Amino acid sequence: DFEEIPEEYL
Amino acid sequence: GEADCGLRPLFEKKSLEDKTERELLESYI
Amino acid sequence: IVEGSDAEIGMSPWQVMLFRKSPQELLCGASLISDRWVLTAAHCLLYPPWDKNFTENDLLVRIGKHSRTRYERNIEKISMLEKIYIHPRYNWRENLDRDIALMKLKKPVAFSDYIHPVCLPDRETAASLLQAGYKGRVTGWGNLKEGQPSVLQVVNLPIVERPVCKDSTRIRITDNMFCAGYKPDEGKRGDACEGDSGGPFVMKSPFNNRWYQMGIVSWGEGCDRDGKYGFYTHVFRLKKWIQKVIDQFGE
Ligand SMILES: Clc1ccc(-n2cnnn2)cc1
Ligand code: NA
Repeated sequence: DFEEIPEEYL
Repeated sequence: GEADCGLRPLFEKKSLEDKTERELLESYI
Repeated sequence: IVEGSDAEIGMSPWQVMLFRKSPQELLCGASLISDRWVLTAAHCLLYPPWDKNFTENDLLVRIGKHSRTRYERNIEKISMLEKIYIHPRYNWRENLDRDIALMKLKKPVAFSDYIHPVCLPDRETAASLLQAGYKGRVTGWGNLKEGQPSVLQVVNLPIVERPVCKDSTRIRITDNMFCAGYKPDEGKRGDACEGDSGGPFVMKSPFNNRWYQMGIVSWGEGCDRDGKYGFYTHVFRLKKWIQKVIDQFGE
């Protein structure tokens, strides 16, 4: 359901 | 406790109230 | 939150979201108590019966949020955990007694209109405000029903007399837990629900007009059931442990 948080956080 | 804790910038800092915090106050009897 | 309303913007600026990295999902709520310390429920991190045992790298925290699922660009901040500290006598085997944990963020989160810590109580604040009938406020993005909300939900619920709490359940209640909720006769309703665990139960001091966090959403038997109440970690009883952890491992 969740929009993708920027990859810099992953 | 942190000097400025628990005072919200869009409410306490500006002296505005939210829609139901009086329900809490009205209960502190 | 069952039977709540939509939060207003910046109404709950300490509200944090415990967010799993992979898969991407809400786990629990949490609360910002300093620029680098988030408070949550120990069972959001460690609950062996359900094979739950997270480390710092499984998780992210999301501060500044209103919308549940959307990425709030220029508004929210997302943080990496640097350390988890579970209360050493958190009882996951029995009744979630001492259901409290801290998380040290890797770098201090910057405050704004949408991001601001809540106060922790002192002995006097607790004496004065933790009384049956006095209402606190519960916030979260958990289920609306025992379906899911677009934005953060709020509900104000009265602290319930201790005898009435114990008699609503077969679980052994401890001094580190209070319950809150309307009775079947009181007409109004509301409760936390799944995903709301960890989040703040707070009260606005009438004495200094500061929001203090009195409880942590800890458990209940269903959501918004008549004759049942949600149980909260008594935050002031476990605060010497909070200060201890912050005084040692903090910067
Ligand atoms: Cl305080 C409280 C905590 C968790 C629940 N939930 C039980 N099942 N899902 N959420 C209800 C009340
Ligand atoms: Na109930």
